[PDB]
Amino acid sequence: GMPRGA
Amino acid sequence: DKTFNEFSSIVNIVKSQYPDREYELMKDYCLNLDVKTKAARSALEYADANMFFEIEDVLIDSMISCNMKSKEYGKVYKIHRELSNSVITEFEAVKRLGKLNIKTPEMNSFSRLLLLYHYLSTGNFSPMAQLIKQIDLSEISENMYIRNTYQTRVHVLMSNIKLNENSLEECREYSKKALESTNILRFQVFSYLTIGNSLLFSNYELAQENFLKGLSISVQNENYNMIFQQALCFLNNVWRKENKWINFESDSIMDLQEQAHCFINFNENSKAKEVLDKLDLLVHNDNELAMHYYLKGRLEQNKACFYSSIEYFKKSNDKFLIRLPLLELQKMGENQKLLELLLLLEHH
Ligand SMILES: [Br-]
Ligand SMILES: [Br-]
Ligand SMILES: [Br-]
Repeated sequence: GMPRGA
Repeated sequence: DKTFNEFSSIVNIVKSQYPDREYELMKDYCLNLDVKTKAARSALEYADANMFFEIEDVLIDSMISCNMKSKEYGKVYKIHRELSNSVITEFEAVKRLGKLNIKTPEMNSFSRLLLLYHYLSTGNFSPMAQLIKQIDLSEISENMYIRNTYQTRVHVLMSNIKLNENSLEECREYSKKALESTNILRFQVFSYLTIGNSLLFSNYELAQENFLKGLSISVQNENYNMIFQQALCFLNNVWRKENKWINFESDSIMDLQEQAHCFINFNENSKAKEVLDKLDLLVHNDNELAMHYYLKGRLEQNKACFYSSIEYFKKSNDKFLIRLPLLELQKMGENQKLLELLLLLEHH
């Protein structure tokens, strides 16, 4: 999938 | 033998004069601070924002052990650490935060931030927009290092919320604000990641350029390096290009999915079904499951799988990645008014 982060 | 009245003074000097030994020097400096002080409370935020879990966990335990302010900071940073490690559920976190009767503006801000991180990481985006609006950093009056690091955190989180809302120009503007507001690698990493992600469906070269910028600042950090490899892997699958970024030695859902996506892209459906046959056996959060159904829909050319895909994108409130099964349903000649209606309606 698509990596996400903050 | 004394502290600066704002933590940024010693941070900026260390980054200016000794940048390659920032961790070594700051780890020594922080771990010798008196936990009762504003410097130690500042160092706790510095360590968390940098994901220096070793430093932060020792500051947390000490602060809780033995003043009023420092204890509160320790206790809700510990809730953030426990929730981010699944030691406690969201319900336990919220129950605990409530029982703390939090008084500082700082920890009332961070109590909301820690839930936002948990929603992002578990693919449950619907609560985020309303919760982040409750934060009012202008109330933080005494500790400017924390007001300013929280300001960066909020920009990066806002960028992710705008991405999840498919408001892509605003997404990029918030990560650009984050980059201008910060000297912390962790926030630069997620800023470049989110900018690159926002370009995934429209601008291959600029998406790639942002992920590669992320790679360049992440060299010495295997987790951040992995993230941009994964971002590049997804980019190249979206565009159905040769994919030099696939991790064939991984059994994470993230990496397995991209194996399958690439197999489907290049007409190796038997190999893709193998992968998807491995994936059905794993616990997916809603947003991961949406992607799973999209991949099965492409493998099976079955509209029901694309409908299940948008169901879970709607559930996770992801208005960005839902473009994938929507594009597939269009190619299969689905009624345009049908697709408009599904876009209009909401999961409740
Ligand atoms: Br004490
Ligand atoms: Br492949
Ligand atoms: Br299906």
